[PDB]
Amino acid sequence: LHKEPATLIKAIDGDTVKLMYKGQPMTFRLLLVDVPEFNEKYGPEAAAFTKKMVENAKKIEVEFDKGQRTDKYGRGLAYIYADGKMVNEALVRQGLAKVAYVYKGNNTHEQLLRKAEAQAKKEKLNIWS
Ligand SMILES: Cc1cn([C@H]2C[C@H](OP(=O)(O)O)[C@@H](COP(=O)(O)O)O2)c(=O)[nH]c1=O
Ligand SMILES: [Ca+2]
Repeated sequence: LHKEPATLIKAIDGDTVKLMYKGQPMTFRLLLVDVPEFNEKYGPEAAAFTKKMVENAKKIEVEFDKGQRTDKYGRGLAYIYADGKMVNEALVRQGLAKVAYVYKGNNTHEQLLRKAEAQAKKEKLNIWS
């Protein structure tokens, strides 16, 4: 896998962000995760977490997997990195997301996230509380 540059356009919610990629605007959906809806418990906090992570970053990178790069809604599907830290993984580690939507061909970082989820659960963090 390889990291490509992008710049924040706008935070959206816990697992979507508007990014400029190769000069075009696009909504990215975070691979391998599911966060509560804004109206559901921990939904606001998930959004606030992702927002801070991406807004504070000096450098946002996008990392496509080996399979589908766009979903049925036209959203990009990627691992997003904020100053070299993976947002997908961070949310899961904080118990602000669950591992989810694991499809074959787009699951390189599955075991990594599951490990983070194992440790979030062990600590009864956020959704595991
Ligand atoms: C994460 C992810 C979601 N999706 C689709 C599945 C869901 O379809 P349905 O809307 O038909 O349920 C939807 C969930 O996204 P949200 O969790 O952002 O709503 O996004 C993909 O197709 N690929 C993926 O890698
Ligand atoms: Ca969601």
